[PDB]
Amino acid sequence: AMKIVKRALTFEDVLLRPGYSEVLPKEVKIHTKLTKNITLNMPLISAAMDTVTEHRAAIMMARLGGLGVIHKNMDIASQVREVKRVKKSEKKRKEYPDANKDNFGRLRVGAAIGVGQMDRVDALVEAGVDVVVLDSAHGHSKGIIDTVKAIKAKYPNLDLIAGNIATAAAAKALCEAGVDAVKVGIGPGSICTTRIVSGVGVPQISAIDECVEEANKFGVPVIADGGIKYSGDIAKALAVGASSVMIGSLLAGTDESPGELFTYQGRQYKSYRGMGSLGAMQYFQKLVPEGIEGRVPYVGSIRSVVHQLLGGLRSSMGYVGAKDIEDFQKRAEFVEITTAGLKESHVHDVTITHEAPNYK
Amino acid sequence: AMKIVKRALTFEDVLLRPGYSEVLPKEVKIHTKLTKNITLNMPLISAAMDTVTEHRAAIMMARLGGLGVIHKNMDIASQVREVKRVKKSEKKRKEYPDANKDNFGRLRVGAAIGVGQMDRVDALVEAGVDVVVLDSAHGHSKGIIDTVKAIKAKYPNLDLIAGNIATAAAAKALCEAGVDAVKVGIGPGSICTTRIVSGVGVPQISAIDECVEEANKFGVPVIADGGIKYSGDIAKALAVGASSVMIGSLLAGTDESPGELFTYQGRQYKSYRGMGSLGAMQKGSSDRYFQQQDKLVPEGIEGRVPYVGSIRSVVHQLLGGLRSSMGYVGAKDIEDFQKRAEFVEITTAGLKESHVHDVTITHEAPNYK
Amino acid sequence: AMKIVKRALTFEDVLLRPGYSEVLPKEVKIHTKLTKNITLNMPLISAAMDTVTEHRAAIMMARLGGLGVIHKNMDIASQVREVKRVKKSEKRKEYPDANKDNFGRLRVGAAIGVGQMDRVDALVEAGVDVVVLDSAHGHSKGIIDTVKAIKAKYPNLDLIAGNIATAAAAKALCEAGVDAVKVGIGPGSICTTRIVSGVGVPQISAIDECVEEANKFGVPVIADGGIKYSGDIAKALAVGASSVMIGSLLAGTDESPGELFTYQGRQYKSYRGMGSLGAMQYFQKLVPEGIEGRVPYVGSIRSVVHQLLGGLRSSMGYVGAKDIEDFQKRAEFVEITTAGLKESHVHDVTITHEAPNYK
Amino acid sequence: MKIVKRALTFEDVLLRPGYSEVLPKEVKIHTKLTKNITLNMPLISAAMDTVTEHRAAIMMARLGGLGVIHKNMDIASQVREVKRVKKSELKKRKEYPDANKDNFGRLRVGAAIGVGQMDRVDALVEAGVDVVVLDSAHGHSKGIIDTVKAIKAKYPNLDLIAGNIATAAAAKALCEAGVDAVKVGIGPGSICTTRIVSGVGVPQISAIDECVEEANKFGVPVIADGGIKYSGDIAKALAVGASSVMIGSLLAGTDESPGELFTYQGRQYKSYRGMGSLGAMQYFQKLVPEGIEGRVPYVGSIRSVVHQLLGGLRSSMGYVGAKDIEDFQKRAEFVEITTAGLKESHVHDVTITHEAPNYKV
Ligand SMILES: N/C=N\c1c(C(=O)O)ncn1[C@@H]1O[C@H](COP(=O)(O)O)[C@@H](O)[C@H]1O
Ligand SMILES: N/C=N\c1c(C(=O)O)ncn1[C@@H]1O[C@H](COP(=O)(O)O)[C@@H](O)[C@H]1O
Ligand SMILES: N/C=N\c1c(C(=O)O)ncn1[C@@H]1O[C@H](COP(=O)(O)O)[C@@H](O)[C@H]1O
Ligand SMILES: N/C=N\c1c(C(=O)O)ncn1[C@@H]1O[C@H](COP(=O)(O)O)[C@@H](O)[C@H]1O
Ligand SMILES: [Cl-]
Ligand SMILES: [Cl-]
Ligand SMILES: [Cl-]
Ligand SMILES: [Cl-]
Ligand SMILES: [Cl-]
Ligand SMILES: [Cl-]
Ligand SMILES: [Cl-]
Ligand SMILES: [Cl-]
Ligand SMILES: [Cl-]
Ligand SMILES: [Cl-]
Ligand SMILES: [K+]
Ligand SMILES: [K+]
Ligand SMILES: [K+]
Ligand SMILES: [K+]
Ligand SMILES: [K+]
Repeated sequence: AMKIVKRALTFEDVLLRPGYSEVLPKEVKIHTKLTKNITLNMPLISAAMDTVTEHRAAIMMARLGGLGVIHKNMDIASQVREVKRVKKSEKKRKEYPDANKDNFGRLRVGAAIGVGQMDRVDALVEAGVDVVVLDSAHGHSKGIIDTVKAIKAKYPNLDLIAGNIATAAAAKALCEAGVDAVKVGIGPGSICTTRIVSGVGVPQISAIDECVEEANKFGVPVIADGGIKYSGDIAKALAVGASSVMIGSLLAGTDESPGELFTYQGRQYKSYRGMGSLGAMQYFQKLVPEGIEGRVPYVGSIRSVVHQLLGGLRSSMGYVGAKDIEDFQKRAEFVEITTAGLKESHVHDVTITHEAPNYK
Repeated sequence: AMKIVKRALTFEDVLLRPGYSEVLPKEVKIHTKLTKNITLNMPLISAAMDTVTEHRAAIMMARLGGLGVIHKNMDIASQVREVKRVKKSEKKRKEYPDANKDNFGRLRVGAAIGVGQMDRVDALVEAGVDVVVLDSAHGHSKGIIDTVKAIKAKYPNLDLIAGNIATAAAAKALCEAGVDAVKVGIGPGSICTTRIVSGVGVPQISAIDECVEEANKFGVPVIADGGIKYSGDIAKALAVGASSVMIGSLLAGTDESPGELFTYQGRQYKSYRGMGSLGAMQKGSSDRYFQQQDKLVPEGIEGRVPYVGSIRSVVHQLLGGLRSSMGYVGAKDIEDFQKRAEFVEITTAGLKESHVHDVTITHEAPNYK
Repeated sequence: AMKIVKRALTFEDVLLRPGYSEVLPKEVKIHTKLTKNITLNMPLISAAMDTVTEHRAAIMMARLGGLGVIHKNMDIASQVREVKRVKKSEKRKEYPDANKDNFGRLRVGAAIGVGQMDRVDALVEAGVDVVVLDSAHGHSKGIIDTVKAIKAKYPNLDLIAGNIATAAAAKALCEAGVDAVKVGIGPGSICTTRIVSGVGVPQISAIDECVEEANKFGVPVIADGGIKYSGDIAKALAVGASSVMIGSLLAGTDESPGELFTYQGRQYKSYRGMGSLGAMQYFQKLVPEGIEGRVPYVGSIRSVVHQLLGGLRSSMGYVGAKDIEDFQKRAEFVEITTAGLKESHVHDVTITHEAPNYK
Repeated sequence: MKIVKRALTFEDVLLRPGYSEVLPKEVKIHTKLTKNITLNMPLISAAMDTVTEHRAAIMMARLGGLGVIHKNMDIASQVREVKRVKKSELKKRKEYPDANKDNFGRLRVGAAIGVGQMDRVDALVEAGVDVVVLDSAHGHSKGIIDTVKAIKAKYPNLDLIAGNIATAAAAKALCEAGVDAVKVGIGPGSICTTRIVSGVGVPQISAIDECVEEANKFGVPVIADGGIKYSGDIAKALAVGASSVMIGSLLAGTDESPGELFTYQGRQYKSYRGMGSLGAMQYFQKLVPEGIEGRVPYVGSIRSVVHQLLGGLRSSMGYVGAKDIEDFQKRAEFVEITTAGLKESHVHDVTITHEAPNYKV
């Protein structure tokens, strides 16, 4: 007989219950840990995708207190220049008071690498990257683990994120190899077809839950990567135990993402594509892709998007009565809902006529 | 691991079973308690929203036996005038025989307040408001509870509704603070985005059930607020234990609601918007507490509903559906309805079967869309 | 806490499992009981609706082995005339499964409401075979008192009573002496009872519960409403119903009352709830429990019935059942998911030809 | 009422990732068609008159799988199709290195028959057919069982597939009659209306699981037939224990399928219809059909489609850590998901602007 080990839930399946609150949303603290050694002033990371994060997006994310991860779909020299552009970026101290800086006052930045890319690691380390994001479609693999061990052997103090994973066994294996954070998410991304092409993945809320429980044993933070559609999803991912959230599609239509605006029938758009899409590909992986190429609406500045996102997170913590993220995770109580309950939660039986800044 | 405490249901998840019946829908009694000390002659309240209830909707809701709550997105002077217009409203006794009146034969009216607005309470009391509705996005908060206590210490005989809540613990805290009713609903409203932007909420049927079980220990009525789409939802909310129902979207397209009619492509509409939408908050009379750098993060949207005619015509269909439900259950009145009610949980397929299906509608029914 | 007594299923929630079969669809037998005393040669009844059944539809339903129930949305004189037109209709080699009474006349049913004893008298005098006591809520004092007064006056008049959806209701009607119960609160295509009133029971679970109770009295169950496809007929009978009442699938036929009309190059006929405004203009300005609509024109009743009964025969062959009783003894269901339902329908292909039994 | 189980199909479940030391390009995808016939990849083109005649069967065999010639033709014509495949086979050796060949280096081919068609069996055997596919709407029937026994009595070494079935009891009865594989699927096909017209069927993932557990007792492979819409479905069907997968709709719009292209509103299509549709019909079964007639987009060559399907299977096995199909089945662990989780799995909150070769909405 077939082994079903779990009925797995994702964001749309659950809601947080309200709790007794003595805190206002404006007063809660949203600092969190990116890795064992790197703190964020707010829990958002822009994805390592060639339509989301290069130096300009990374700079704004760091200025607002989070982080950008420079994607690796470029040569080593180019990715070094991108990292250097962020590090050398820093009126602003009054303007961006929550900026996420290293010990020398420089904006923090991350950069993506792949299996076996030690040459790329050497050059990113030399450029002053704060953290390396070892990215694979399948982080629970010999290639990833061997790469973790080689990097730690050469750079014992380099903070290392590794992913992506979706199981406790994967979290345990990466933590035992010495990673400083695990990135959780197999298939949930907006542009991702891994689950359809390969049949493989875990609904994101259950994946986070399972991996947090294992990673917590090692004191290792979890990055919840992909499938975030609304500010409420950020709140749910953090409440179940993730320490930070990686976001692609919500940031790809911003001014600061790479690529130019274009108009299609009166409305403005920006391209957004999977890094496993055919166009992006022009270790683990004619090509058989695991992502699509598409477009998202133009939404203005990263700052305006992040403001709405973090405001939804602050409202959530106020509803739960939480003074900060760890208290949020201690207090969090979830309810499983039905499709009808989801219909009820969205706007219904009313035709929207003005665009809400945080709801589409 | 993550703590899931229950699987929660809302209206479309459940149906009432029919029972043995000796009563006709036209004979059942639909009087109910608004608060510990205020009865209604029918169980409907119009929402405290600036596209639903000012004096004219409140007058009609009370004349038909229910209640309107004047919204608070206006200065104190204006809200006082709205309350006084309702109080001074009163052939009509033959015309509206179920009118909901105070001890002096005046139509009853409620008015919304926010946290820490004691000046507004003072002036509404002087204007003769029958009940104050202390509304917050999060009623289970120190600010709300401190306001309950300060109002009761100053006005021990003022009936007080406090909300919104969705848990038994919240109902217990408000009841222990001395409220006269609790209002239940976090997120279910037609225009509401709380559950999506914040991730927080409880499906409305389970929230009523859980809050009724707690509030009943204190003899405190529950107002089921938000998410009502059809008259059958009113029946389910009352059957599961709510004493009354607050309705926004279904009343927003009426003659009596504020705002003007407008035509959009051969059809008539009226605007309907959340009180936590941008457009509602941009007005400078919206003092906010829990919801309040620069730019606001809304919890609702701005939209339109079709024009539906008079409040009376809408209420007639709504109460007709409730009477039909009680007839199916065999219930002579609301309390009997709640004692007899038995539910079944249904699937999506069962929901599809319940609506109209496999037929193209060509005439518009007054109670189904 | 709220009393949820069960999680109730309807047709689309379940499938029949195939079983070992030594019978071909063309040789299974589909005779069944309408009442304790009236047999059918096939298990279909046309609904008592003023867009479905008057004499012409009832004649064709009886000729094909089933039954029509003349609706009651007419004065007593006209319903009498409609019953007589069926009774005096009579072809024998053309309709060899015709459902006839002891004198070789086509069987017919007629609907009545609470308290309509004058109507019952006249229908009895016209030779009606079975009276269908119809109410939105059959589990009521008014219905039960009408059952007892009819049986007191006409002890041998076969009587159907409904509609019900619970075992308690089935028990009460059987204890009053009905000859069949009609099950269905809300499932009808044109019905809004469940939306307007919040009341109803998903139809597969309602049949199952009522059949288990009615069987104790030897009383057949009529499964009324919600039938979309021939497979729904198979499920309803397999779960234990003795017969099936159908509205929307027969409203588009030549024989149903009403003119064909054309709307944008296609042909339609009206189909409306009997609790809709249009139809209404005991238990029930009016607050309706149904809508007024249209269904596509589908040709003759005979062509529709042929496809419906072919699906039933196919089902019984899949299960290995020689006849209806055997079908009900062999029947095993699986509950399926939404994905399983999607997989069951036609998927990932654009249909280019209209199938006679699927849309 | 007797509800035996809550039955799931493909979209209800996902495979969990596992620890992996193998790359998708290195896994092995050979499998058993029958007790006696091997495949070099697990795909079979369906026995449908819009999917498989000689040209599609040649390509399926050249790529390592199999084609089953449909039986909607007289015996002479089906013999012609079978020997056209058998006679199809130096630069081809380098071109098709995974070709599925018999003991004499000829491409393998299957052919479909119905109940009581012993004349047709005689002529297919004489034409050198490798395997006969006894196909019925209801394989768990006296007619099918008696036909199995009569074919084995006359041709003891003729490999015989029989179907379709969806229960463990049906798998047991066929295996006890001596079949060499069972074909599983009652109702899941893209064009099929069996479940709607008859009310009968089992969601395909549970049907495979149930039938594999029984057939494994007899060492008999299971062919998962119908309902495949994406390469991940192939992976799930195999991981739950099927030995091979039969595909119709995904191959009907190819160059090699019968029927020519036709343009409809600036796009190219091919016809695809159930073999129980009215058009295809014009033992078990005016006619009452169990299928529809429709069209599918034109997708180019079979080879291109198969390449994407097999790449999805390889990616799946790499995610699970499986070196081959048997190991894939030993390692496989599923989660049940919700419709929300299904929505999350597909592309969401992005409008697709370029068509992926292996994904369509
Ligand atoms: N392999 C599945 N997905 C891909 C693909 C692809 O397959 O082509 N390229 C990126 N990803 C993931 O998607 C996330 C963003 O997700 P989003 O915030 O837009 O929902 C990213 O952070 C990645 O973890
Ligand atoms: N925060 C969620 N909802 C809001 C919003 C908003 O979001 O901005 N403004 C009002 N509400 C609630 O909605 C009910 C009406 O609901 P309805 O009858 O239309 O279903 C009202 O009675 C309020 O309780
Ligand atoms: N009260 C709910 N429904 C009504 C209505 C109405 O609502 O106005 N008038 C008839 N009915 C029922 O519907 C069946 C047909 O169902 P169908 O075969 O079309 O699915 C009939 O046999 C009736 O039992
Ligand atoms: N009886 C249900 N279906 C039929 C029909 C029909 O009834 O008309 N003719 C073929 N089938 C099945 O469909 C599969 C293809 O399925 P697909 O790959 O397109 O999803 C075929 O391999 C058959 O097993
Ligand atoms: Cl730090
Ligand atoms: Cl700058
Ligand atoms: Cl490199
Ligand atoms: Cl800005
Ligand atoms: Cl104020
Ligand atoms: Cl008889
Ligand atoms: Cl669902
Ligand atoms: Cl071999
Ligand atoms: Cl032949
Ligand atoms: Cl090619
Ligand atoms: K809502
Ligand atoms: K209905
Ligand atoms: K006619
Ligand atoms: K199908
Ligand atoms: K996805």
